[PDB]
Amino acid sequence: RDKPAQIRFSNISAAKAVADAIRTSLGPKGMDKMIQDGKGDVTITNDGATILKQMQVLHPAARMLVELSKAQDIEAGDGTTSVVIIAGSLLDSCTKLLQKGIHPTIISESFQKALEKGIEILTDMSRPVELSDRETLLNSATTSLNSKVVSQYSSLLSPMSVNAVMKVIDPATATSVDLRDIKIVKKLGGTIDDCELVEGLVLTQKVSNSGITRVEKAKIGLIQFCLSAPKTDMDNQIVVSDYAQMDRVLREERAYILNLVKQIKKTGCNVLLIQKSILRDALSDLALHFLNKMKIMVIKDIEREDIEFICKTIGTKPVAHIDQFTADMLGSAELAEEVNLNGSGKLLKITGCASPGKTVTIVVRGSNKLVIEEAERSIHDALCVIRCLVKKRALIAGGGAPEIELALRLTEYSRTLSGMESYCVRAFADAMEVIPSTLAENAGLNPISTVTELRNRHAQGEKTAGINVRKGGISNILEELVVQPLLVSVSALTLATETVRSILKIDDVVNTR
Amino acid sequence: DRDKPAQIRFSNISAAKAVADAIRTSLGPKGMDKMIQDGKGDVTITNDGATILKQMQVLHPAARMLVELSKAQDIEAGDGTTSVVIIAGSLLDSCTKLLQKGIHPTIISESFQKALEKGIEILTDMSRPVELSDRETLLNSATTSLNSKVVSQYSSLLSPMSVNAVMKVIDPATATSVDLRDIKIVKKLGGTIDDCELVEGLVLTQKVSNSGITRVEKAKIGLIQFCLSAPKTDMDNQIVVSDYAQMDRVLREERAYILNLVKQIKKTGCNVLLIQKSILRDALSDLALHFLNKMKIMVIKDIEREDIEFICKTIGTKPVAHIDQFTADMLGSAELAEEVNLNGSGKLLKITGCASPGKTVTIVVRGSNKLVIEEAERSIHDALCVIRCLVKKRALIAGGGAPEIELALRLTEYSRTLSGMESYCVRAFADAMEVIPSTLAENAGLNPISTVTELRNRHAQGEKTAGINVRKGGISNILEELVVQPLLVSVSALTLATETVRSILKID
Amino acid sequence: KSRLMGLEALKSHIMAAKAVANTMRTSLGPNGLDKMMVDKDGDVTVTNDGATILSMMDVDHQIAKLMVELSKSQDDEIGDGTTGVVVLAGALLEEAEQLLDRGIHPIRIADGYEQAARVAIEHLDKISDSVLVDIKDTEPLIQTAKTTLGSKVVNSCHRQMAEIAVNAVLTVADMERRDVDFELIKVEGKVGGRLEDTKLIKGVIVDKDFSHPQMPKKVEDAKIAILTCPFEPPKPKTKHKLDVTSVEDYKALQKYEKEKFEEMIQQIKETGANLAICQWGFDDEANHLLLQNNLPAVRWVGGPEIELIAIATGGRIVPRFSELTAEKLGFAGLVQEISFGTTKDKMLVIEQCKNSRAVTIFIRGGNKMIIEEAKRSLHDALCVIRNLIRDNRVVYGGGAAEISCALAVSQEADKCPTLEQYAMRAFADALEVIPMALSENSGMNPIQTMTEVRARQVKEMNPALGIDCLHKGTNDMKQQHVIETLIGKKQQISLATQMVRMILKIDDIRKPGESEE
Amino acid sequence: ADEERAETARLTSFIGAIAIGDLVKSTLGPKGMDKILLSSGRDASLMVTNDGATILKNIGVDNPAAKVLVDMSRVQDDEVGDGTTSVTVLAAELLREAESLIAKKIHPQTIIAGWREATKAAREALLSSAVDHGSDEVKFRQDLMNIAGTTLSSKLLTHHKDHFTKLAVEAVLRLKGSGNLEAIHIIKKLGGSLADSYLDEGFLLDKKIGVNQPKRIENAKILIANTGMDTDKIKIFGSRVRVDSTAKVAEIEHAEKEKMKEKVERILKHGINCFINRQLIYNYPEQLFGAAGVMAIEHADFAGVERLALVTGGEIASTFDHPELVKLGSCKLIEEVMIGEDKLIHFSGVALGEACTIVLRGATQQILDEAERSLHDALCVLAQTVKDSRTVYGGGCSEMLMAHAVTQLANRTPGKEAVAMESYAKALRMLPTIIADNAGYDSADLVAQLRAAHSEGNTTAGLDMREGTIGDMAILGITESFQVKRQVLLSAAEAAEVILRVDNIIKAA
Repeated sequence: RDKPAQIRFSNISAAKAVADAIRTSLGPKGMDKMIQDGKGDVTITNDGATILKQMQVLHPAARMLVELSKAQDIEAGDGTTSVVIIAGSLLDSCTKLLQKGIHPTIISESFQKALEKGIEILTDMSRPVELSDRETLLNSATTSLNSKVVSQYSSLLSPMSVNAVMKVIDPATATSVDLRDIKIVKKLGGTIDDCELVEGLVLTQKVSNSGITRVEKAKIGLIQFCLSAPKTDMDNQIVVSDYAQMDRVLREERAYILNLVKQIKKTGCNVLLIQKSILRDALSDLALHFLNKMKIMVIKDIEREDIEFICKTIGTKPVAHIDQFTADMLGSAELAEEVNLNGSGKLLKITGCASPGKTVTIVVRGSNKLVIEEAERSIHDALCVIRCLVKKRALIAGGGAPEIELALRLTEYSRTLSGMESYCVRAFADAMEVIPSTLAENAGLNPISTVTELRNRHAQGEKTAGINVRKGGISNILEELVVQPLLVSVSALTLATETVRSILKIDDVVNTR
Repeated sequence: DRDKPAQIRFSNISAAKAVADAIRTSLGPKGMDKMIQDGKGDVTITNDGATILKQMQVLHPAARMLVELSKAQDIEAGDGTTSVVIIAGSLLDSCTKLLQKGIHPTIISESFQKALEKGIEILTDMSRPVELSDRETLLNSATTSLNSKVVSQYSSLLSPMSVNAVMKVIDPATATSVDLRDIKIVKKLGGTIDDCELVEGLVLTQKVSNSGITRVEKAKIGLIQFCLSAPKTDMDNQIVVSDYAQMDRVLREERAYILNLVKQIKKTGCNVLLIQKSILRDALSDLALHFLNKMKIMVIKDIEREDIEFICKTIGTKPVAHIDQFTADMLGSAELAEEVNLNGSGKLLKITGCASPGKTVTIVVRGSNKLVIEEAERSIHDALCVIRCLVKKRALIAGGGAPEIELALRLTEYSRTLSGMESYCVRAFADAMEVIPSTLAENAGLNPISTVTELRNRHAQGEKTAGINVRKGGISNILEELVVQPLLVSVSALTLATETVRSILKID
Repeated sequence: KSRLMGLEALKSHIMAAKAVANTMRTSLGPNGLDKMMVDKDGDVTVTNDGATILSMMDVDHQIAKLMVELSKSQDDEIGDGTTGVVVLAGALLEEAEQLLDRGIHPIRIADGYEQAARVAIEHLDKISDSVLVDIKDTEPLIQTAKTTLGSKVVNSCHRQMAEIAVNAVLTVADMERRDVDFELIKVEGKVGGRLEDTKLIKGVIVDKDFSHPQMPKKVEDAKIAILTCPFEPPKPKTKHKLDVTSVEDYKALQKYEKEKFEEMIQQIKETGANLAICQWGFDDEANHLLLQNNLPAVRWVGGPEIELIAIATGGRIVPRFSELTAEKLGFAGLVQEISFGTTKDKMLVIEQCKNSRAVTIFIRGGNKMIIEEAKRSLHDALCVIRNLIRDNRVVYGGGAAEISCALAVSQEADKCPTLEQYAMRAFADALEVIPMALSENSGMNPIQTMTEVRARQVKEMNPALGIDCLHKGTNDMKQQHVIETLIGKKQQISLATQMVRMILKIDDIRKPGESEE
Repeated sequence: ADEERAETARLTSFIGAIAIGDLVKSTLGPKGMDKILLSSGRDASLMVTNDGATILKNIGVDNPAAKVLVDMSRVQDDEVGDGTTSVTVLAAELLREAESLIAKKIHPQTIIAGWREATKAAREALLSSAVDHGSDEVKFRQDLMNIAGTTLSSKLLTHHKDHFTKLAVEAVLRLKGSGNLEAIHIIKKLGGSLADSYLDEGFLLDKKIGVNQPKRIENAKILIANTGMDTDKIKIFGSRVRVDSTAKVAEIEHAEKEKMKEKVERILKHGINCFINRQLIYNYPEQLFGAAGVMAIEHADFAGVERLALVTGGEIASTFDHPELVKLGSCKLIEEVMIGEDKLIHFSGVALGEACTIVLRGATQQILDEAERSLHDALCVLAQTVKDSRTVYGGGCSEMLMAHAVTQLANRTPGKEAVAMESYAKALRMLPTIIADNAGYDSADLVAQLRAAHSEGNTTAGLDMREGTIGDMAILGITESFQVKRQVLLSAAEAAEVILRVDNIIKAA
């Protein structure tokens, strides 16, 4: 009817127009935003990646952009802004073809055929570095650090990343290594110098007082039980109606607990970690101070992350009430360390844990809350770049330079393909050339001239050279330290091809009532 | 589609009904006079239906059929000009109903002629013969019709004179048809109604000739439609002036010409000549006229185009529009030609006795004041029109509007027995009929629907019973007070009406 | 004041060209859909061809005005492909607009179009042959005859109209150089027969004057006496009455006409020739006498009409009755009188085998509509064979050549890159508009049919395999039998490119409001 | 000035065509609903017709596509006669069905190309629906009757229609073995009755001269000539005009007088009793003929004088180029009789007894003129039905049978051509639906029944719009010829395909 024609044209207009605004990426371009919200709050933003994940929209076509960034982070952890901008290119293709009289189902098909050919050509130009070899990993990690904010804490960070991923690794080029095994914890105190890689499992938690086990031998505690004591879960016949009577009930309650924590220690506990959700109050607030005395660690109202990691890696299973004695299904352990460092920080390290041959943890340290943040982003990207090699190896051009390069090789393959699909893909080759162009355009004034020029300089270099996108100048782009993993650009194409395709597929208005 | 003719046709019907509404209150002797404003800003007071439509109509296609319809009525009966509009608009009320129901226009048009054919049967059985060769029977039927007409004051004196003209033109028992193509209405200044008379020959207008002879017996009727002089130059005459000499040169041609023409007419033998105007013939010479009169030939000069065509049929004095065509065959035989200057001042040519095909009578109608002459001209017209209607159609039916209910009632019952998809059309048509006697009763003054309900019930039981009576205003027998109309005058109202309603339904 | 400046002015232009283009697009090939022009008197005409339709058309914009001139040059040499230059010129701009939106100037692309034209022609030359002789070009000319007839007046081949059409052009070619014009050949039409009644005239045809259909009709000799002087006394194109003032001078005037018939009849005879062409005339009685005396006149010959016969014969017209010698008369190879119409009077054919500079092919028609279409086919025929005579080449065209070139120009965008890259891309798709819009007008999808032929461009080159152009299930161009001249298609490529170069020239987008009046 | 792009052009074109199709769908056939003709641009007077042909000429149209419909309608009137309205309706119907195809995605050529193949199939079907009739004299009479009665009703005149049908069929019947109309004179003439009509077996000039000249010739000898008396056809015996005197005006008039008389003598020298002249006969030579013994007829017609020359066995003089040297014609008798209130000259004993004159007798001028035309369309039909003596079953019976033929084809096909076949069948079938409204009997029942017959194979039930039911056709007074129908099918299609093909309508107004 008229419902399918008008929806496709507007939804494509509406994502694409926002994608035009958004395309100011790489380097210093556009003008800052101080943002008066639709709820009246002052918000300040910088960085393309951080914005896209945060972005709060209600236009169904634009929501695709938000979530596209998140999938990219999970597979690559690189190219999070990149994947959105190139998706906006595919949208640019879709309008011009509707006018030509190529039907929407056909334009979907062509995206697959664009993907299949494109990624194969990415693998062709790529120089295949080894994913278990440290030297090439070390160069690649520098590339990602030096493109982020750091340029002097980069020195410390490159080698820690090659070591961290080495612990989790699996020899193959198949999909392995994750940030479900790479555990990332923050700690106030230490410095970027003192950041520590523990090959086992270390959990981030807060431990009461300072004066507790920092030595070897531990039985790691995963409990799901509340105490039995007077006015807890055991009978008392003393009913209070006075401050004095209140005092008695609490005294006998805390007293029995001082006995109880000895049976907890008999086990070998030097670590106990309490469940997230109570069954009354859990171990009482009195119990925690008594436990501290036995030399046994605490955390009530534990985060979600810890519960998942403990059970998986160390094989740690729930245990019976203490009056009934612990069931002993707890895993192996040998370290209960409360990490203090430059006067601050509370942490649990578990060393001599059982493992499935995975799971590393990096501790992220900084003497000030902003200084931790500065280590944290930079390391995240450096871990992830080496990661991408195990999942699928090799190095291609970085900054999104092979999507510009890919355009030349790809036009040729469309013409000789000589399908219905050829025209859709050829038109996408020309759209991938707009990405350094569009980026610059919005910032200033005088748009047209520079825009045409950047496409000439990259194209003419041929199938092996063009303009760099992290230094400028026509020079070899395939190895020169302007590289990124094969995984980053193939992943980006893949994700884009799926999300965009979906806009074409709908017909007629739809709105659940 | 046929949607857009559907929309056009309703608009046309509504305009035609509105114009027809004025005439329902102008109907019959008790009719309400209509003061009509022309596009000329003059108020015209009429109670005759036909002229209201003619003098100004709206610019819609059904309105035009109404002028046409009554124009057709005049030639056919000359009577029921008012009534014929009444039934037409009343039928178009009936049609909207049929259309909505889903009776297609083609059905309503054939059913409307079928219902006429069916209507005429019922009418005739009621009708009752009278003689058409007897003077007295035709006069009683004509007298009754005259009381009903607008004009009546002098119509008493004009009624026996109206029959006398018509009786002579009836020679076999079939009584021919009797048109006005044989009865001629001529007027003369001066005189009374008693002085009016039926001249055996024809009476012709004007009389130019004072050098001619004034009474010639055994005369030969000659007809001029050729010139008496050589053609125009700039005048009807060939002669013109712009130099003394110039007139002389034309005169040489003219002089020769005028003698051969005047002489040629005399050689063939004529003692009456019928000559037209100097704007209807391209040349005529005063000189040629002085000689033409002085040869002792009786001349009327100046007469109409209409008159010349009239004479040619009636008295068999056929065209002579050239020299070549004066031969004996064309000439008439007149017994007498005579000047009369009595019974009204001014001189007219009477030819009394004429050798004629058919038989042609002329009534010189006359009166004391100009308006008296015009009233009697109306009066013979009304009187003669009804006589001609009865000689065509021998049987006699009642007036008063009673036949109109009597047809309707029969036509409803018969339709139901017959049945069919067209049943609805013939039943609604019969109810169309019920409007006209009802509209008449209102003008006579009595509650109208109540009048026409009661006459229906009298017709159902008795048949030939009550009708609208002018004394009572209402329901009293028309058997005790004869109100008669000729059979053709009612046949005409119905058949013409149907045809008009047929065209409009068929019209896109 | 108002001002469309730079970019704005350029957008305006694009809107004019694509509307003109599209009317032409749905008129491409014999699968074409006809043009109806309605005038300012409401007189309806059915035509075809780019050149004619524009000329009638009241120009509404600047690019529209440019195209009319362009078309008329295509019409004169080639006589086909008039609508196809226009489609290509507007198309190429419709893409330039898309390049414009990306952020390429119209300046950059417009230079690389000239280069992209140069590479397209180069590719063209490889496609099909470039060597024929004039007793073997005839089989392509038969292929040209199928399509050209069968989209205009008839929907069928007519072998008679085609074969008459091709001879005429050859008669003039062998007189000079192997070159013919478009003023040395004409299609003159006169209504009386049917479209299949036709003649080959080797010189010209004039109406032959006869006073009555009871007078003698003869012809003799092989030579024409071209005169302006009398062959029987004048009456030189004005009214005359008789201005005698006695009976005596009337009787006198008749015997003087008798002697002058004899004396002119003999003077012409003696030199050689006995059919006379005289520019002047004489009344109906004197003419009737001369026809009876025998040796037929032609009387009442136009002032142009005499110039026409003279140019074709190559000789001269005498200014006088004194001066007559055989030299001073024109030279014909045959004079024979042929029945013009099929119920009308005879005409005079003057064929020439002496010299030819005007060879008319005489076409007869019924109505005014059916004759105008039929002559439209003829004109186009005269022109395609004009290309062959001068240099003999044909190409398979209809879709075959364009697509093959298109793929070629596409490939070089990616060999070269630099300035011309964008220009090459746009030029390669423009060429592909031509088979595409032909399928748009035609019964079958434009995308689908384009895709079909493109497959066979990778599988095999220099194809006799284009799209359908007889509305068939199969697709070839050997079995659809459309052939163009190689030069003819070549001339299109030049012209389309041209239009772009003209709009580029100055920078005067300044208007006082006068820019299309 | 304006360039109407292909789609925008389609709509104007369609709406043009359709506006016209409504007027002529209503006029259609013997019960068809009238039109009101409105004289535009000059006054606003009215006449009522039921003739589709007249709608177009009287009331013109400024729509370009609708102008094609007008050109088409002209062609029926002369060549075929009847079918002027019958074509115009089908052509509008074809376009109507076209509308849904242009919209869908489907190009104009697809629709065209498949209706050409469909026209060839429909024609084959017209031959099948065409059964031979009127090979023998008895059947031959019955055969002309049916077609001729059809024509009159559809172009108006249905009251006095039957009387004229008897004379018209008899006229064609005499010819035998040729479709002449070149001997069958048509004379429409004031006088007579609307009921009476006459066929003279001979030739009849309605021109008279009075009883003042001879008119009784036995063993007549005919000279056919074009002789001026004031027009001044050559063989001058007068003078040139010259001016030398102020009395010279007199000299001219005399000189004409010797001219008139010297020409009378040359005529006289043929040895004849009957002289016919197309031109004027002045008062002076008229009297000289009546004295010589020679009959004078002046103001003869260009059609009749020529046509007379063939039948009687004379030969025309051709502008008086034969003053004594042209062969005569001959008749047995020349009688003057009064038929109506008129004097006629009756040539009887005409050499080729093929010749007849049909004399139409009016008593309302409106009827007399409309009657001449409608009867001429009918005689065009009659003479083509000589060349092939066969009928098709009219009434809607053929239209369904062509529609159905094309429906079975449509089914077979799955290509580009197949599309339009569905459209074409529907178009043909949509004509009886119009005939059904004209009957005044609902379309859906009748047309569906009719449809059913023809699938099974039957042409011996048609639509009786004169009973409002589905009825027999067995060559009744409501069948149509093959002759009319072949041309009507061909033109409707041909017109529609030209309207489709024109979508580059440039209007410069």
